[PDB]
Amino acid sequence: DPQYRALMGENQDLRKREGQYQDKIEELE
Amino acid sequence: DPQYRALMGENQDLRKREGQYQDKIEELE
Amino acid sequence: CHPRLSLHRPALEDLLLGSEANLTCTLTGLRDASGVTFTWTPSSGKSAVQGPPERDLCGCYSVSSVLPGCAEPWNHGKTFTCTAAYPESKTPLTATLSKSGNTFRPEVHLLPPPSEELALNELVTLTCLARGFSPKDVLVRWLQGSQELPREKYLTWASRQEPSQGTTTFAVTSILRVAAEDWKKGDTFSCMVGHEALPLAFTQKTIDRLAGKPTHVNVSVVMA
Amino acid sequence: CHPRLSLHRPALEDLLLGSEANLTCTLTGLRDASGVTFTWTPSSGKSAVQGPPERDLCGCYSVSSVLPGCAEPWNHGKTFTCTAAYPESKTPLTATLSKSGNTFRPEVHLLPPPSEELALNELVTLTCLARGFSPKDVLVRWLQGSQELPREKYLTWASRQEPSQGTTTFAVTSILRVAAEDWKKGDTFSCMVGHEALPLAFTQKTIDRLAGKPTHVNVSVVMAEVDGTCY
Amino acid sequence: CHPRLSLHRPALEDLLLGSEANLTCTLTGLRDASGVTFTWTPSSGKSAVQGPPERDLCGCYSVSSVLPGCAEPWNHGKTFTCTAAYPESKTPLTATLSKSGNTFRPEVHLLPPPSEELALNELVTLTCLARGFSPKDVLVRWLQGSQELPREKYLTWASRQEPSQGTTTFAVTSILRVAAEDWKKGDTFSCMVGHEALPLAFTQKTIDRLAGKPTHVNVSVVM
Amino acid sequence: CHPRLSLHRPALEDLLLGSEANLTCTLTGLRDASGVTFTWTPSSGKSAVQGPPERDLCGCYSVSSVLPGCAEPWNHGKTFTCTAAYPESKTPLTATLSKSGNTFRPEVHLLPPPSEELALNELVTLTCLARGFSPKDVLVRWLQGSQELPREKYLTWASRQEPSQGTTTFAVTSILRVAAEDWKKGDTFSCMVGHEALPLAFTQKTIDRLAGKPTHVNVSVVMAEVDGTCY
Amino acid sequence: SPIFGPEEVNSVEGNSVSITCYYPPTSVNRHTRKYWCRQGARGGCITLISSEGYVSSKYAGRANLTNFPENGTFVVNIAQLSQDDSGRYKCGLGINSRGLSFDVSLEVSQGPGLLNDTKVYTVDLGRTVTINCPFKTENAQKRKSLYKQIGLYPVLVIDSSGYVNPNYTGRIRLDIQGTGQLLFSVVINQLRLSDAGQYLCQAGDDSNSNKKNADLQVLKPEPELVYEDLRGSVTFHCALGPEVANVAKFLCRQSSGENCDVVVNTLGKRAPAFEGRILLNPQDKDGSFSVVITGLRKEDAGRYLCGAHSDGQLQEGSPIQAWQLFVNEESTIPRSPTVVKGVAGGSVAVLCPYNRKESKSIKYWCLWEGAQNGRCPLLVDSEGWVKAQYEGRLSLLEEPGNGTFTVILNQLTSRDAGFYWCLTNGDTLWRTTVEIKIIEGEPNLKVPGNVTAVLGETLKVPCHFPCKFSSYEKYWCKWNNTGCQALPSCDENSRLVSLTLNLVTRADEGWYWCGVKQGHFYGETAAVYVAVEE
Amino acid sequence: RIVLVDNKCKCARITSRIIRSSEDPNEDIVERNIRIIVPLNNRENISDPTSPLRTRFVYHLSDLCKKCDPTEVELDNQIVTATQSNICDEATETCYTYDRNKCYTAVVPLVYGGETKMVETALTPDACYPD
Ligand SMILES: *[C@@H]1O[C@H](CO)[C@@H](O[C@@H]2O[C@H](CO)[C@@H](O)[C@H](O)[C@H]2NC(C)=O)[C@H](O)[C@H]1NC(C)=O
Ligand SMILES: *[C@@H]1O[C@H](CO)[C@@H](O[C@@H]2O[C@H](CO)[C@@H](O)[C@H](O)[C@H]2NC(C)=O)[C@H](O)[C@H]1NC(C)=O
Ligand SMILES: *[C@@H]1O[C@H](CO)[C@@H](O[C@@H]2O[C@H](CO)[C@@H](O)[C@H](O)[C@H]2NC(C)=O)[C@H](O)[C@H]1NC(C)=O
Ligand SMILES: *[C@@H]1O[C@H](CO)[C@@H](O[C@@H]2O[C@H](CO)[C@@H](O)[C@H](O)[C@H]2NC(C)=O)[C@H](O)[C@H]1NC(C)=O
Ligand SMILES: *[C@@H]1O[C@H](CO)[C@@H](O)[C@H](O)[C@H]1NC(C)=O
Ligand SMILES: *[C@@H]1O[C@H](CO)[C@@H](O)[C@H](O)[C@H]1NC(C)=O
Ligand SMILES: *[C@@H]1O[C@H](CO)[C@@H](O)[C@H](O)[C@H]1NC(C)=O
Ligand SMILES: *[C@@H]1O[C@H](CO)[C@@H](O)[C@H](O)[C@H]1NC(C)=O
Ligand SMILES: *[C@@H]1O[C@H](CO)[C@@H](O)[C@H](O)[C@H]1NC(C)=O
Ligand SMILES: *[C@@H]1O[C@H](CO)[C@@H](O)[C@H](O)[C@H]1NC(C)=O
Ligand SMILES: *[C@@H]1O[C@H](CO)[C@@H](O)[C@H](O)[C@H]1NC(C)=O
Repeated sequence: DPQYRALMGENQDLRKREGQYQDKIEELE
Repeated sequence: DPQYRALMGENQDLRKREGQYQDKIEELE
Repeated sequence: CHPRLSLHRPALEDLLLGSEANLTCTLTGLRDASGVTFTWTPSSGKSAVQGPPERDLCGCYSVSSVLPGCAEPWNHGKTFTCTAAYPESKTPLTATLSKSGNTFRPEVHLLPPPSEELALNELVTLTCLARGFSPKDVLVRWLQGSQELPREKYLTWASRQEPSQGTTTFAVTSILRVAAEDWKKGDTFSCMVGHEALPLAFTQKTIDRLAGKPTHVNVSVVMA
Repeated sequence: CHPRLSLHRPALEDLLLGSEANLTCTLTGLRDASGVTFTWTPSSGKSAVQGPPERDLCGCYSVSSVLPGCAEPWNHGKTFTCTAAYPESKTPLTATLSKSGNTFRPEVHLLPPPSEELALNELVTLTCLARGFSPKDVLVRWLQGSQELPREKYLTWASRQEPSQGTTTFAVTSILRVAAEDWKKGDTFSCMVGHEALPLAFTQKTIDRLAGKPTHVNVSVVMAEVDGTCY
Repeated sequence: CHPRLSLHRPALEDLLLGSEANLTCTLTGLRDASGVTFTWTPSSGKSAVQGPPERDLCGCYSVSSVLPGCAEPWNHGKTFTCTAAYPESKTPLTATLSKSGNTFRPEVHLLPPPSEELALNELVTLTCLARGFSPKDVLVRWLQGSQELPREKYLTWASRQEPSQGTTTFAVTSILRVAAEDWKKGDTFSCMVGHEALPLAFTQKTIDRLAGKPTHVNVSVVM
Repeated sequence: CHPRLSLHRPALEDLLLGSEANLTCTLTGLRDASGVTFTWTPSSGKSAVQGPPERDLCGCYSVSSVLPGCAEPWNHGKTFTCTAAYPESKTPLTATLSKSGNTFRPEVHLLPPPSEELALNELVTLTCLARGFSPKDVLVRWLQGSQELPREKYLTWASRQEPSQGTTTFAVTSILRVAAEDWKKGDTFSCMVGHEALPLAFTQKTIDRLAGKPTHVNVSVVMAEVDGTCY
Repeated sequence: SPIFGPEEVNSVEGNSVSITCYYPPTSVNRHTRKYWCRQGARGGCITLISSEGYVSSKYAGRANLTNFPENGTFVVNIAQLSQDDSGRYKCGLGINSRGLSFDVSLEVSQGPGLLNDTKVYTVDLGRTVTINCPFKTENAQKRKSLYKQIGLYPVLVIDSSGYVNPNYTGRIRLDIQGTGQLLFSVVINQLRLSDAGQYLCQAGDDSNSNKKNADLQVLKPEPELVYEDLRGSVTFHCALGPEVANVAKFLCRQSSGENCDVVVNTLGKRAPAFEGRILLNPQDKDGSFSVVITGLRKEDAGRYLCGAHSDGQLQEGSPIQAWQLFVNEESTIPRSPTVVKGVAGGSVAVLCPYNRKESKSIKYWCLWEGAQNGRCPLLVDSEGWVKAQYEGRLSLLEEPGNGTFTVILNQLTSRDAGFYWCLTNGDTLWRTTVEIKIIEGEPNLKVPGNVTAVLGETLKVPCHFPCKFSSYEKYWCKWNNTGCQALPSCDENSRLVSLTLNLVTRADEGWYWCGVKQGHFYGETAAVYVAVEE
Repeated sequence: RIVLVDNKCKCARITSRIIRSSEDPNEDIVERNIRIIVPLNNRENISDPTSPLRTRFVYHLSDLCKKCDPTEVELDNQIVTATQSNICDEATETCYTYDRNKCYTAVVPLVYGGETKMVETALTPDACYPD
């Protein structure tokens, strides 16, 4: 229920998505 | 609490970063 | 020694995580005439408070005046002018201070530990770099997971000026050393930067193990 | 004001990349004039030079002296003392110094650019972090390929003391910003750290696009013959 | 020169590969006229005409006799003694001819190239060793697959007497250098030894790459 | 029969395993008697002994003479010019011998016993092959453990020049027979080859059952991503 | 693998511990990183302290690490131990993941306290102990008994009437001294490992029962660590007390069978493996002797025990002292010929190495003599003394001079075969042993027999050499106690390097040497005695 | 186990063992063990800018086992010095790993004021100090 846990979860999801996009950009080159 | 605001700012920055990643993948094709 | 009046802007730490704001106008190089009248043209809100002279330059009695409560006018864009007089001459001294524009946000990078550090089973180093911010004031702090850390655990350098050609910008760095067991377990770490130009005045970056590109090898043994 | 005497160690750059080991004795708190006399414990080729006075803070004079040609004793472990006597004095001032002990060799780490900087493809930052050495003095330089870049190209910070997990130590960081095309073409950049504790007074760490992480390497091992009368 | 008489034996190559194997009974050194009379005990009915009578090295004359009409069919062990007469004093001279037994079969070993030669990919040496035969008369030939190799493509040493405990035995060696690419390809190389004591008169040995199967190399990687 | 003169270089056994570089000069074709004379140009060891006039095949005469000397001048590259004065003619004929040039070093190989000879458990054959040397002189010796076997225990052939692969080269072989219970035990056998063209004049190769063909090999590959230093 | 240390460490709570670990003194080893870490079930050693300035949180204030590059050692000091400090630790160098380390085991046991009802007695193995058990004055003439609490039920070991348990017969006594003494004592000699345990005294079977429980523990000797190099030497100092100053001493090596294989005794014994490379010195007044072993091999590593017993072997009831030995095998000692063969009548030159850092020492040559406990008398020294029976055929030269000196011995005979030792005065003392043999043959250099001289007449002496001594330097020298020196006397082709004496006086008489040398290195020599008559 | 060879130029260790049986030849076995350590962070030539990574490791058993040093042999009555290999080309081998006991240095040009100097850098700092 606390805000900080939900914010941490959203941050982790965005970090994983950023890593996936990072992989995808490099694989194109 | 400054820490919560900092976490929100980091979330916004990561969202912008992944948006720019999407824009970068679009042009390369 | 030699008369001189200087104005100091409010400190960033109080402006960001504090409530009260200091506004300092100081005179140095008198060694006498303690009855110096520090008069501020924007005499609004609170009242000016004087302070006892202090030994400065080993030959002067530096006297400073503070105008607290001016955080809101300072942020709004009100220019502060400090006026004082000395008995040496009949010409009063006036100084001005105001906020500057063209503010750029910083770019923060958190770097994982070098691969040659994990082989010693000792602490590991994490570096946080803030770069490119125009105003020369910034504050950097750290978190392990959710619990903050005391200031006696990490080192930070002063915000120097970087060698560019386009515009003037500054950089700062800090390092935090953490237990190898904490790093390998899966605990995350973060570095937070606070600066004027940010809309929320606070951002941070987070690092944890097994994050990023995969690093597995593919070996082919032929044996002829 | 209050007279004082001090000694300034030779600059690190001069010692490492020079031949004049000048040690300077500085005197402050001059009253009205400069009729001081300086001397040192050794005198074999001690071409002491005083020079003209200067201007001090708040208004004051301060005349210092220098002593060159002392590199050999400095490295061998000698101790240098400068004693001065000014006319308005009753007891000469003294100062002493010697090479620092308990020195720790620095640990140098060259961190590849952050992964987010290599996608905007404008400029990339290489970070050189030297960590864990006892004396404060240190130097940082850079090389692209084999030719050093001009010192007006990067930003180096002052040496500072870090938190204690044992004995006392220091740290320094430097950064270089380089074109992304150069990085992605296959150029190699080296960071050179110069410190008295290191064996040959200098060390270097190199990095390129592939070093620092496997990230899907392809390794081939042949092992041609394995039953072949190994003698 | 000093007059003398000698008796030879058919060439091993002629014996095992030729149908014109003819013995020889020669008179080395002649200082008289055509007073040569040679007789051979066998009377099968062939021709025993005299060979080419000519001179020899350093002012010597010699007359030779052969049996061109016979292919030397003396497997049963005909003594084939030679009797010669000359116009000299009344002391006719003969020759010692017999078929000595004690026939031991050769043992042939074909050895692969040293591994050092295989690490440079230039040329590889194959060695043939024939050992343990009493009749010191053997011939070595080389084959690549089925095609034979000319005698100018390999080296062969003379047949020597190897040390032994009581029984006498002879040994001989040979080597052949072949292109490393062909050896790695997998072409088979054979050494053939021809000798009298053999039943078929020829023993063949073969070698090629991957001749050693039972080797059990094992591979495993860590981290 | 006919006059002829020849100079023979010293044997390799005396030259290498020693320093006696005796020289021999021989003439064939003596007419009626031994009224002949010899002359070398380095007349240092004037005591050149002349042997009896040995006969030849079926009425021929030959005369050989010996000039002693150490191997130092010969290795230095001197020249010798034996000349005969047989009475059958009034014109002497000369012969010249000097150290051979354009040399090469042998490539020694020591081969393990063949498989078919090991199942019978009677005796094993070790083969030594020296190859690719231009001069025709070479020495082959065998050793068991660290002791030299007597010369009557192994068989050595002679040097036959091999088919022309461009230039002129030679080859030699030898074999040794060893008790099978000794090879299986784990003793070591060495073949030593001596040539004039080798840097140290000798080269040995040692083999035993451990340095032979193994019946099982384990290969383990370790990947060290931290650093390469081979502790 | 080259690292060493104490295999097991024992301590109780509250005390400090010190652990010394050894490495080869190579410069990389001196200047690299030394660490002390603790392993676990995860397989990774977690560094607890290092030499570069790191001190773990758990070890802050207590532990510290000191490196002694000259020694080749580094010491870890720990303080305020506890039951949690028990486990498996490692020394090491460089990186943790590599194998350059050594395993140690630490065990911490609970300390005593509040147990005043029971006493404690600690004695060394095979040493006498005494136990005083008071009895109440109410019991004047009552049986005094000692009971050993063994197994479920206690038994009797000694009474006051002369009944002694078989396990204690012949070495346990009971005393009740006079002079109005109302306390009795029990004295046990030649303590054994099984004699330790819980004892209880009793004064009669009356209701008084003035008992007093006591505890006894016999201590084992902690091994002393020794770290030596290959083909070097080791010295054992056996320093047992004067109480056994007149008993046969022995040195043995414990093996897998829990049974000493005697290495040396004092009754005239010796193993066949240590022929020519072992020495047992006489003992001093205190009762200590030394044992020297040279030419250390790969198999000289293990536990050694020196003791004093009547039969000269390891039996219970004899005090013992323990050493542990490590042979480095990463040695910097130069390799030299262990076997040197000379031909009867020829000569021999021996190169003896020493430490380059002690070039101003004194050098000695000795001949090992068996047929005793072991000995090594002197033959020649580097100062001008030579034996009376070796005059004219032995010399020492410091000619190479880069950590090596030559010894020349000619006129060989079949009696000269044996073992010879090279010694020096330095602190780092390698002892090098060379075995000289004799075979049949002829000398290379040829000189005439004994030469006579007529007073006031010129004399000439030849010295023929073979064809292989033409690229050398030929010399004639005059032998003297301080060494011979080349003369300015001639040469020729491969023969006849000659000595000339214009005028002969009585001083010219003596021994001369004709020899060859390659500038710095010496070779064969031949000795001729030049006399003078009238 | 008898260590046939150890090699720091390429970090390869080869050992051999023999395990016989009471009965028959076939039961007897000879085993050879090969241990290879493959670095992944040093260059083709050991100098700073070279071939961003080395990814081709080639091991020849004949090259690993070579012994390029002389020896003393007593043949009949004298001692002779003999070589021990045919592959002893005369220091150019392409080593794959740094020897722990040897130190490797580079030379770099640095500008000091209005001049230029050639400074010496230590790639392996522990391997050799000025002693
Ligand atoms: C080389 O020639 C010399 C000269 O004749 C030989 O030396 C002679 O050897 C014989 C046999 O050993 C001795 O009886 C003579 O006394 C020697 N004479 C001299 C002057 O030394 C020598 O043996 C020959 N070398 C070889 C290898 O045959
Ligand atoms: C080698 O280690 C020994 C043992 O620690 C050192 O000898 C002791 O050193 C301490 C401190 O220097 C002294 O207090 C002791 O008196 C020394 N002797 C003993 C018996 O402990 C020795 O100094 C070390 N090597 C060197 C070169 O210092
Ligand atoms: C040559 O004369 C010397 C001088 O007497 C002899 O050397 C001594 O011989 C005696 C008899 O054995 C020994 O007791 C002495 O120790 C020897 N040395 C000295 C200095 O007297 C020598 O034996 C004689 N013969 C030879 C071949 O040298
Ligand atoms: C590996 O790199 C080193 C770098 O020093 C090369 O050695 C230098 O090569 C240059 C170019 O010929 C010479 O000018 C230097 O004098 C050499 N330095 C030294 C210390 O010898 C080395 O040749 C390279 N190796 C290979 C196989 O390319
Ligand atoms: C100003 O600074 C002082 C200390 O420097 C601090 O105590 C005070 O809270 C600050 N603010 C005001 C309004 O004085
Ligand atoms: C040291 O002093 C000498 C003497 O004036 C001067 O020439 C030299 O430049 C000085 N070097 C320094 C300050 O590094
Ligand atoms: C490289 O490694 C991959 C394994 O992921 C393999 O499929 C490929 O064949 C290898 N070679 C090349 C040229 O990619
Ligand atoms: C290390 O600790 C021991 C005791 O713990 C102390 O005696 C010694 O002086 C200490 N050494 C250093 C260098 O701190
Ligand atoms: C005596 O020693 C033997 C040795 O095995 C043991 O079994 C027995 O229990 C001992 N008895 C006593 C009374 O100690
Ligand atoms: C040999 O001696 C010379 C001179 O005494 C010296 O320069 C050299 O370093 C020495 N060699 C060795 C290996 O110590
Ligand atoms: C030679 O020896 C004699 C005594 O034998 C001695 O008096 C003399 O000093 C010595 N001289 C030398 C140079 O050794």
